[PDB]
Amino acid sequence: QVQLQESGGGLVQAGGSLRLSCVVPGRTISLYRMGWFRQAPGKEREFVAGINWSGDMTDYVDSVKGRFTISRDNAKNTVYLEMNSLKPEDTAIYYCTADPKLLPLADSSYGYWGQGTQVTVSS
Amino acid sequence: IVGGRRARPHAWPFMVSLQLRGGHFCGATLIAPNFVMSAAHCVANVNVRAVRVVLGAHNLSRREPTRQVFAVQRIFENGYDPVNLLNDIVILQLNGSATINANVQVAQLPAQGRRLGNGVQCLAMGWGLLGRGIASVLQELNVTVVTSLCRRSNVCTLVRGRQAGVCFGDSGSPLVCNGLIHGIASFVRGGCASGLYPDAFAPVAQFVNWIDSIIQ
Ligand SMILES: *[C@@H]1O[C@H](CO[C@@H]2O[C@@H](C)[C@@H](O)[C@@H](O)[C@@H]2O)[C@@H](O[C@@H]2O[C@H](CO)[C@@H](O)[C@H](O)[C@H]2NC(C)=O)[C@H](O)[C@H]1NC(C)=O
Ligand SMILES: *[C@@H]1O[C@H](CO[C@@H]2O[C@@H](C)[C@@H](O)[C@@H](O)[C@@H]2O)[C@@H](O[C@@H]2O[C@H](CO)[C@@H](O)[C@H](O)[C@H]2NC(C)=O)[C@H](O)[C@H]1NC(C)=O
Repeated sequence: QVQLQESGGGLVQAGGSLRLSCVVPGRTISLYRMGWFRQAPGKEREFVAGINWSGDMTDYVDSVKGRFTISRDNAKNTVYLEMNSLKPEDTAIYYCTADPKLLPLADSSYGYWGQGTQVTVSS
Repeated sequence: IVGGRRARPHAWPFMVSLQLRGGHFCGATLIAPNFVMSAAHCVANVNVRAVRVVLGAHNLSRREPTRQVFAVQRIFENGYDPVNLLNDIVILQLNGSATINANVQVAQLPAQGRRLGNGVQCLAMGWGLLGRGIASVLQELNVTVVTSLCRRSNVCTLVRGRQAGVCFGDSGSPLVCNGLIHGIASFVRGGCASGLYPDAFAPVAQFVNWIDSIIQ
């Protein structure tokens, strides 16, 4: 029932831009935290960005600050990740995440995870 | 708690604050001197070893000598299913036993299988969001039971005629109905205080024999 269906992956050239999306199909449960984690093969899951239910607070990893922006739309229970100035080190499977706990957005304690989408930054 | 009121100091001595990095994130209920119950989602993917169980608190912004702090020794769940939002209940064993006094008391639970009907008047409570930020002082709120827009696997509530309800950080907190703990706050639909969907609680009465098997 509680699901996270992402969209917006694919290829891009270094310095390029890509927009990712994540919907929580149905008004089944209001999740406090929503965000994005990423995993390169054989490496550990990495918090990328996160946001409050209200949108008043966001957080990013220092390696994506200024280049990436996270936005939310409670009316379309979606989250978006605007990715700009893309580097080959940004190549990973991007996972949309959601969670109910009132904890820091960067705290890696998310219970809900999407299937992930492949983002491949060329060279 | 959205649209609630400040509780009287230590009116609900069984009310517990679960904290991480010194900050309140979930509520809980003292159900024996060495056991608390909360919502399973409060410890899902958390490092339980860092969770501080705070008893006897009122104002989380002040230094309070009434507080008793424990750590979590063991976790006991019964079929928590996050995908389908079922059995959102956990019993946390403490690393010691509370000193029972005016400000720290054990809650009373209902009989196994006791279902509440529409219209039963309850009191919800917690240190969650006000709508405004986290509450400093413990908040309480009058709520009413409803079985429409609710599953057999939950106890649901609504505030009649106003935009009020439980919110983020109230999860794990008790719902008191006729003096007994009938609910553990689980989830909200359409955001906090929607006026569309009732707030959902784990149905404590469905777990009493199992709780009793653990806490004795
Ligand atoms: C039971 O646990 C409490 C709490 O321990 C703290 O919180 C845990 C989550 C973890 O982070 C621990 O490392 C913490 O110490 C113990 O309380 C501590 O007791 C010592 C000695 O009295 C004191 O120096 C600490 O500051 C206390 N911490 C707090 C927050 O009160 C307590 O000793 C434990 N009891 C038993 C029976 O072992
Ligand atoms: C709002 O709620 C309070 C408290 O609710 C009661 O106490 C809870 C702990 C729980 O057991 C609930 O199910 C109860 O309904 C009401 O206060 C009670 O009111 C009656 C009559 O007014 C009084 O005899 C009781 O002693 C009060 N109980 C306590 C503990 O204060 C209050 O009346 C409710 N207000 C409205 C307008 O519904």
